[PDB]
Parts: sequence; C-alpha cells; structure tokens
Amino acid sequence: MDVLSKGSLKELLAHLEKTPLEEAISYRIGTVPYQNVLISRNEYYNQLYPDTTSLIDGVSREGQRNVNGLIMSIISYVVSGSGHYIPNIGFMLLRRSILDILTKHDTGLVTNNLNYGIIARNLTVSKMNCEQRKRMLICFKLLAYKDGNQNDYEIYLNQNIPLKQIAPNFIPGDMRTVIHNQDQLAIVGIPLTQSTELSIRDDNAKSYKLGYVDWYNSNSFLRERSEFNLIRLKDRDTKYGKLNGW
Amino acid sequence: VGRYYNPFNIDPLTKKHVEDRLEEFINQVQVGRFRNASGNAVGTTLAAFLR
Amino acid sequence: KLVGHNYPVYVEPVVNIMNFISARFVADSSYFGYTNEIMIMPNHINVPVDDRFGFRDSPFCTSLPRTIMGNDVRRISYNVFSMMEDIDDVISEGFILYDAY
Amino acid sequence: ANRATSAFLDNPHPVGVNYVDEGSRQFVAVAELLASKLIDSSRESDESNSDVPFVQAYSKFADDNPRHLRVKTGGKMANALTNVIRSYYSINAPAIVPQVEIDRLASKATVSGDMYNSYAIFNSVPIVEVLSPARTTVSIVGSDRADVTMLNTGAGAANITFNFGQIAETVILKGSVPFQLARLNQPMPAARFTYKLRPLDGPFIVVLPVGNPLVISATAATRIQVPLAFNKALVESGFQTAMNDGLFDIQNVNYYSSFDEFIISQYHAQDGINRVSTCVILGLALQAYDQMRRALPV
Amino acid sequence: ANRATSAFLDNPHPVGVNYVDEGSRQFVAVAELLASKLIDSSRESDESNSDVPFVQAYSKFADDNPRHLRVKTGGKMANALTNVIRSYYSINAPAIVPQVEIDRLASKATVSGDMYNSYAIFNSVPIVEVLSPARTTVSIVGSDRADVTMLNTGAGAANITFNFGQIAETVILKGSVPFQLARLNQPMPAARFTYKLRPLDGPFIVVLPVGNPLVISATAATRIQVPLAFNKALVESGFQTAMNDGLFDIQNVNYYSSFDEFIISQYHAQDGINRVSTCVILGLALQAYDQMRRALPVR
Amino acid sequence: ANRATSAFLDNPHPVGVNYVDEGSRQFVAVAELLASKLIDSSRESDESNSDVPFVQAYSKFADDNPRHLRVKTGGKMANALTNVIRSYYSINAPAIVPQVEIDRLASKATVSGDMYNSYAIFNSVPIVEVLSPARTTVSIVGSDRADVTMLNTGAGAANITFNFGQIAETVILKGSVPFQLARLNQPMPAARFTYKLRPLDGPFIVVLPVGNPLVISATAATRIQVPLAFNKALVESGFQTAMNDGLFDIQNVNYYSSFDEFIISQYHAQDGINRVSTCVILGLALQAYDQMRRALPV
Repeated sequence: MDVLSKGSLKELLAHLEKTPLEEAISYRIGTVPYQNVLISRNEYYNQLYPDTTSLIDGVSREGQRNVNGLIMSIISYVVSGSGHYIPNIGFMLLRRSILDILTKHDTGLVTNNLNYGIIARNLTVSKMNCEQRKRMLICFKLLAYKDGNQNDYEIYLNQNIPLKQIAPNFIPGDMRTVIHNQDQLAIVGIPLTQSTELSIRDDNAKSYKLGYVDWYNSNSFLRERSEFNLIRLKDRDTKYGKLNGW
Repeated sequence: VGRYYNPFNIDPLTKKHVEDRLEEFINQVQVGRFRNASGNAVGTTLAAFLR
Repeated sequence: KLVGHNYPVYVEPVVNIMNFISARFVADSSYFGYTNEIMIMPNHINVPVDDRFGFRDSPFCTSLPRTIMGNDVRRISYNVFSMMEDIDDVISEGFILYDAY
Repeated sequence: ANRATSAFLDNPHPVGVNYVDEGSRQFVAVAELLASKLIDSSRESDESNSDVPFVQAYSKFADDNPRHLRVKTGGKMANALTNVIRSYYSINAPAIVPQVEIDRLASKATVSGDMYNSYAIFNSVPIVEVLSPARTTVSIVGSDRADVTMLNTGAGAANITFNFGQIAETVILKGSVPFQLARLNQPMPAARFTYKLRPLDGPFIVVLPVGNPLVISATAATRIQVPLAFNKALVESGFQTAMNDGLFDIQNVNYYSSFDEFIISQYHAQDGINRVSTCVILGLALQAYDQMRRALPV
Repeated sequence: ANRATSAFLDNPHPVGVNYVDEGSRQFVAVAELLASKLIDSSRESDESNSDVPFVQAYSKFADDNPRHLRVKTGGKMANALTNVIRSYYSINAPAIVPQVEIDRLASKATVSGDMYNSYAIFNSVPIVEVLSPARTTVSIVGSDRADVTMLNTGAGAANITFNFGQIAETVILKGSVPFQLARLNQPMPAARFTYKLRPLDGPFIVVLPVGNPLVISATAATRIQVPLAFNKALVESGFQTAMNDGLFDIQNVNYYSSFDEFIISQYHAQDGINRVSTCVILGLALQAYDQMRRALPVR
Repeated sequence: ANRATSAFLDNPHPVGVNYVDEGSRQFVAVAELLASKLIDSSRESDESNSDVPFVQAYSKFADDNPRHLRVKTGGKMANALTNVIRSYYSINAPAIVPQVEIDRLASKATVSGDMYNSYAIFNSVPIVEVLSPARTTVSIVGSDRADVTMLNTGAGAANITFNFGQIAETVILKGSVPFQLARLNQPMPAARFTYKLRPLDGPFIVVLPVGNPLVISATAATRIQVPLAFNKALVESGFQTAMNDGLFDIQNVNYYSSFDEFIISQYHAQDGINRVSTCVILGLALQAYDQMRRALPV
C-alpha cells in the first residue's frame, strides 16, 4: 500500500532502500499462477465470470526457489503491492533491502543470466497499465546496469516498441537523472464508489484504492506500537551464517 | 417528494389561467344583459370586478 | 409577460461596440491582467522561458510546456487542488493549475 | 459431412484490457456529455448569430480558447479519447494515456460511469455451424440477415443441422418455400413458412427435399447491457469513422462491417462474457468520437 | 404454371378488437408520454448525482414511491400496458384489464388520443405472387429488399408476371443485368437497369432470356397514418423486446422479424384497413414499453 | 471477358444548376431550422394542453395566423420548398421561384449558408466493374450490402478482377468460404475470411477455385461533406416522401431506392465534385421537407 502511493522515481527508490526483502516476499501458499478459473461477480451477472489468474493480482502465488523467482516476487510487489511465496529464502537475504538485491553485488545473488523477455511474459506485461510497465522497466534497468547487461536492455526495448515509448529516462549510475525525472508512477492515491470490478486485477487494485484513505490515518499509531522496543531488521548485524541454495 | 396544486389555477408553463377563453368570456359579460330585460350595470360592474 | 418573446430587436451600434470589447476580453486575457493557467515548479527543474526581454529568471513562457524532461506536465484543477491533503508530495514534482481565472 | 460458418464469427481477436476501471469509465461518460454539448453549442451559435455559446463549449472541452489562426482539434481530451479507442480494440495497442490525465478529465463533469443500467438490441444472427451430408451444398451470406442456400442432389431427403449458439435470445427463420424443421429427437411438423426458435433449445434439423434449392432467411435479436446514454445510430457512425481514420490499423486483428457484428463476434468466443463489458465501453467512446469530430473536423 | 410469394405475407393472423376506443387510445398516449419522461429523468439523475428527478418521474408513472428491497417494475401502469399489448397482437389473447383501470390511467396526463395526425414510411416490399412458365425457376428472398432469382432452362424466352398488390405507393426494380419490363398489353422498351413502378398499374411482365440467371432487387415504400409521437426506431426496439420477453407467445399466431413486416402483412389482407388502425395503436404501445423497460431494467 | 457493373452506378442524370448561390443556401438552412421548430412545437402543445407554441411556430413558418377551416398547407415557404426540390433533381425541371421571394424567406432567420462544415458517412458499395475470364459466371446484387456470386466451370483456377473506384474510403470483403485476394503484381496470401482494402490501392485479383460457388459480401464507407444539421435518418424519410409525392417525375431521369445510392452514383460520374455539392443541398431541403410534411400533412 505504501509502495503503490509513490509517484516519483525519487520516492520509489527511497522506499526500496528502506524496505527489506521480507515485505516483498509472502508466507501464504496461494494457488497456481496461470489458470483459467470461474469467479463470482454477483453485482453484474448471475453466471460465474471467467478470468485467468496471474502474478499481477495482489494475491500470493507459488514461486520457485531461484533468482528468477525472487526477481518476479520483487517486481510483483512494486507493480501490485503483494509478493509471492518463495519457500525458505533465508535470513541473510530477507534482511537486505530491495534496492540492494537489485543494484548491489554484496547480496550473494547472481543475476547475469536473467532473460528480460521471459520475465515480462511470466509477469503478463500485456495486461499492465502505463504506470506498472514503467515500474517494471525501472527494475529491469537497475538489474541491467548492475550486471553490465545494458545492451540486452536495449535489445529488449527495441523488440517491444510500445515499451520503448514509455521507457524511463534515468541512468542508474547518475544522480542528476533521478533528481530531474518527471515520471508519474503512482497507482494508489487519494481521489470512487464502494463497488466491485469484473477483473481480478481491477477488483484487487480498487481495494487498495479504497483502503488508502483509511490507511493514511490509521497506520501511524498502530505501527509505532509494534516496533516500540524492536530492533530494525534491515541490514541487521549477525554472524553471517550461510546462504544456502543460491 | 410531494405535489401541490398551483394557487389560483395558473399554469406556470403558460403563465396564464387554465381557461384559454377568459378574455373572450369577460367581454361577453360586459356586453350582456342580466337580471333585467332593460339596461343595467350588472354586466359592466361584474366585468370590472372580474378583470 | 415578456419572457419567451419572439419580438425582433434591432441591434444598435452601442450593443455592437460592447460585444466587440467583451469578445476581446475573453479571447485576449493577458491584455487585461488575468490568465486561466499557472505553473509551479521547483527551482532545480529547468523550464524554457521567454528570453526576448532580458529578464532575470523570467516568469513568462511563450506557452506553458506540454512536456518537461520528456514527460507530460501534470494538470490539476483548482477545486481538486484546494481539497488535496497530500499537496506536499504533489508539489515536489511540479504541476499546472487550471480551471480558474 | 461439410461445415458452414458465418464469416464474421471466425477468430475474434482479443480486446484490450486497459481503461476499463471506474475512473476510466467516468472519463468516457464525461467525454460523451461534453461532446454532445459541443454539437448543440455549434447549432446555437449559428442560430443566434454569435460565437459566445461555442467559445464556452470549446473552452470547457479543450481547456483553451479557440483561435482563428490555430486549428480546432479538441485539445488533450481529443488525444486521450483517440488513444483509448485504439487500446480498446486490440491487446497489442500501446495504451499510453497516463492515469493522472484520465482522472483530471473525469472531474470536469459529474457522471456515474455505470455501464449496466440499460440494454440495447443487436441484430446480428449467429450461425456457429451448419452440418450437411454428402451431395448437398450449403452457403451462408449476410450478417444482419443471413440467407442459407441449400441444394440437394442425392437420391432422398437430407437432414441438415443448424446450430445458433447459446447466446442469442430469439431466432426467426423464413424460407422461400414452406419447409420442415424440428428439434433433435422430435417429430417433424407440417411444412410451414416461418419458425420462431430459442437457440438454447438445441440443434435444429431441417429436412431438405430433392429438387429446387431452399433458401432460409434468418433474423436474430440479442440483449446486451449498455449505459443509458448509449445510442446505436451514433455508435455505428463512429465505428465507421474510426476505421476510416486508421484507429484500428493494428497487426493481427480482425475487421467487421459494423459495430453490431463486432460485439456479437466477441460474445461468441471462448469466454465471451469477458469481452462484452470492454466492447460496450468502446461503443460509448465511439459515440463521443463521432460527435466531437463532426463538430471539429480534422 | 409455378407460383411464388413473399414468406411474410402468408396467413396474417387476426388482430385484437379490444381497447380501440377513445379512452383506451388516450391511455396508450399517456403511457408513451410518461415513459419518455421516465427515460429523461433517469438521465437527469445520472448527470446530477441525485435520485430526486427519477423518484418524481416514477411516482407519476407508478403512483407509488420507490422503496428499497422492493423491485421497481412500473406498478399498475406497467401491468396494464403489458397485458394490453398482448390483446392487440392476436384475437386469441385475453382481455383482462378492467375499464375503470384504463380510465384512471388515462387521466394522469392531458394528451390527445388521436392516432392520425401524421404519417410514416414503411419499407417492406410486398410481392403477392410471381407466376412463371413450366421451364423456369423463381425464388423470392427478403423483406426489406426482395431478391428474385429467375432461371430459364427452355429454348425460348419466357414471360414472368409480377404482382405487387395495391397498397404500396412506389416500387423500384433494379436488375443485375439490363432487362425488359412492361405492363400488360404494352410494348416492351429497351433493356434498362432500373424501373419505377406504381403497383396499381397492374401485373408487370418481364422477359427472361435463356442463359445466365437474372436477379431483381425490389424496394418499396408505403405510407401509413401514425400519431405525431410515432418514432420508428423506438417501435422496432419495442417489438424485439416484446418478442424476447415472451408476450407474443400466443396460440395460432404468426411471427415477424420487424414491426415493418407485421403492419404490411396485415395491410395485405381482407379488411386490411381496420387491422392497420389496431396495429398503429400497438406500435405506440410498443414505444411506451421500450422506454419504460430501458429506464427500469432487469438482468 | 465478361463485365459486371452495379445497377445504381449506371448512367447518372444531370442535376440542377439553380438555387446554388449563397442566398439560396441560406433559404434551405432557414427552412430546415423553421421546420424543425415546427415539429417540436407540435409535441410541446400536446404536453402543455395549449396551442400557443404551435401558433407561434406556424406563424413564423407560413407568415400567416393559423385559422380553422383551413388546410394548413404551410404558406409560401412550403410552395417555395417544394418547387426548389424539383429544380435540384434534374436539369430539365423548371426554376419557377423568383430570387426576391427566396431572399425574403431567407430573412426569417439568421443562419449561415455553409454546407461543408461537417461530414457524413454514406454506406453505398460502388462496384465499378468486375472482370472475369471465360467459363465463369459473376453476378452482383445489392447496394447497401453487395453480394457477388462467383462460379468457375473451367478446368483450372481463375483470376477475377475487382474495381471499386477511387471515391470510396474503405471496403470490407467477407466470403462464404475463405478465399484468396491480393493487389496486382503482389503475392497471394493464405485463405482468409475477411479483407479490408482501400479502393485507391488499385484493382484487386481474387482466385476462384473450381469446386463450389463463392459469394463475397462487400461493405463500403464513404465520407461526404455536409452541414452540421444533416441527419441521415430524416433525409431518407424525405427522399421517399418526395418520390411518393411525385416531386421527382420528369423526363429522362434515373430513379434510385435511397439517397445513399443517389449521392454515391452522382459522385462516381464525370464532374463529380460539383454534383455532390448540389446533392448535399437537396439533402437538407429533403430533411426540411420531411419535417414540414409530417407536421402538416396535405
């Protein structure tokens, strides 16, 4: 809910630096990602409404234990607000922040073999709005410059002309580009009636939209009560035990 | 939501009385003969009051 | 009684004169000191301005830019702007205010 | 056995999945309302020998005063309406209108954006399949009124099966000569000129005697939920304009001669309910596109 | 000789003979007026985000105030209109609407019940009969535009006679190839592409030379007196709604693809003058039914 | 080689050359405006139970106070409107309306005479010529939806050439069975049910196999500049009324089933631009004629 309200590249990057990977992942099994299902939308139809599940719905789904699974969960969190279920990630990765997973080499994750075309297909980029595509391209560009695969990012953009039109105009190394960026990446925001939408993505997105006004006021006190005497998880000092399976 | 009769039998759309022959009717009374066979002011007095 | 009449009325010269001044009042607002659009931007954002007059940091633009830094400038109406509670976040990126005089 | 299928029901292309939320629906309803006012203001300006009514309407629509030297295009609202029409038609359309632009344009007028408070009747006749035996010729022509021409060349009478789908409400069949039609596992009645059928009843068998060809004319009516501002006369005209203006010129898409064929064809695809709601929004957008372009040609 | 005819002109079933007096026609006129205001109020409510304009219009129409948990169906006026529409269509349909109800609803508004103020143009092309010699084949298809396909198999040229009745005012014939058409006992002119014919002239003879088939496209226009509030677009939509709603399912009746075919078929029958008067009233009622149903919908 | 041509494209007749100047165009526009208000006042009078709105409207139109025991013909404007309609249709029809009378009637309202401000979409399908080789049969039937029946009795496949002219903007072809079509000197695509073509692309060659008849349904859209008050539904009603009233009876004139066919056929003949300019004025006059005759039958 907080990641969706960020409307600037500066605010989105600042949030990712503060947020650990734990809130990008989820601990709920969910269902299989791609599946033709019939859902009940009684506000419109007596019959069951056909739809296809995906990873863009704000609902947890099963993900494999690999770098592709971790990347998909991070992007889904940015573009949808809810991550995926990757089993037993490990303490060392969960304590790192999202941006360091995307842009730093000390995390212990190899991302040199990522295929951008396959990730977009798996994330169903076709059923994404303008804001979501921009956020996905921000994550792709950060990974591309981290591993030196800047050429592959350009090849992917050239193959997808519509994405090339709305691509972000920032260079990850430079800071002048981030300061002067003028993109609008906000998905949720204060304005809508308490009604139901037909699609799973549209219904879940509207649920975030209607709950943002209430979340703006109620989160302050309830949060502060939780970590009144709690040590911050992000970059927590430890004995640096091990990283298993990566 | 309610309804009420417009006072004095006036249609707001027309802005006049409901009867469309009132001017002709008043002139008919003015030139009429009432209550006597001979001349009298009954027709003229009633026409003035009606107007 | 006269409401809704179809009586022809001759347009006199004085009516023609005032209709001309009224039309140019709406059409050319800058001549009379009012405008229907303003833009607020942070100082670090470089916006093209009118350099004909030699002013220092001229507040006058030839036309309010459609795009800045490759992206379209946000447009917010005055009524929505007045009712906003997150104006601090919105004003950080700069916007255009319209729907008011 | 041979299969005959209506041309307009073959391979419906996927429709766009964007600009179908409550905010985007409100923008389309706002565009229709202001486009209608634009047309009426032009008529009022001509009648009153003044430009005041048109200047007010154009300023509200385009957020800018009209200028004699500049061309009248409609401003940003015209561009947004043009782009969402492309996005509605195909899933491969760019969909490059920002959300902030749509919200600011939906706040101009107050509309509910509800696309389910009324209905309209669409006259395309769906003939999913016609099954004919050997030594018989079957041809289907037309989409608003379908003519099925059947010729028998075998020794005896042939049984020809008609499948009208499961969506259309009523189908009326009128033949050139009286003929026999009955449902499966039912006795055949006497020869009759007309038949009224429900497509949900099931496949219908038509007995074709040996001799002169038999032509069956089909007419169907289907009910689809539409907004109260829906106007079929304006939607159909706007559909032709958008095709002429190249808004539907996208790769890997189908083409239809009318909006009626487009919506019925998408209804009869696999899980067609998914596409009817988006198709109705496109129709209301085409209604606004018609009224705007007729007032402001480009 | 072989004979062919239009499918929609065959066996026009009788129409109702009830609710055709001055009071009933006034009630149908009132229903159309109040249904139109119901549609307008629903639009005014939507652009204004207030239910007040719709509630007031529904209160006039249904004589009751809308309440939640109760479905808005139109009240007693909708019930009377639906059953009256059935009675107009067929003589087998029952008459179950009391006269005190018709009088009460007719007084709700002050409109004239006269159904002959204006006219309308109907496009159905009546082909009563087409007679051809032994060695020829004739097929007639269509109602809005009739395509007559004629094939000559014999050696000599054939003469085919066309009858268009006496009701239609004009008929225009266009052929795929130029052809010859002339009235009975009249010389045949040069082959032309189009002909404009008045059906009262008489049977028309068309020469069919041996060879490729000749197809004639027929278009007709007829004028029927209708009330000034008559709208053809609304009537056709109401006709389809009534057919889909299932209120034309009466015993021993014919079904038509449009109100155009229905009114023309009844016109081309014995005592066709009296049937057309009843059908015009049913058309205005269908206009009221369409507007009322769109304003208050069901799923 | 055999040539097939659309019936309504053959031998257009010359149109009128009178009542085209600016003052005449103002008269038609004023007649349309006054006739429309007449029919609205007819509805308002019924609702409000008073004849005042109709009396005011009729007095403006006919320059005479309505009286009982009168036919309510429409006055001089109706006579002027009727005679002007006759003048446009043919060059042989007399022009019997004095210019001073037209200018006087044009002063009853203050409207512009512009007839090219807006546009309209016309649906007639122009098939200028279909060229077929020997041993094949081609038949063209219909105007709004042209069906082309095609049969090949030869030994091998045949190439048949379609020519839709240059005026039309888009043409949509739908086949009974999938078929093959491409422009000249272009490779043949795979069999497809539907094609969208721009008529200016050139002649189109269709491959006809030997097995079974092929029927191709054609739909076209053409844009013609018209005044903003143009209403196609009302123009069609006026066209049928004028034909029935005998306003179009004169020597040496072609007759058409719709105003759609009239304006498209006039466009495709030599000197097309000027003919359509006069035809558009006839459309507005016909639109005014329909409303005045439906308000005041005679």
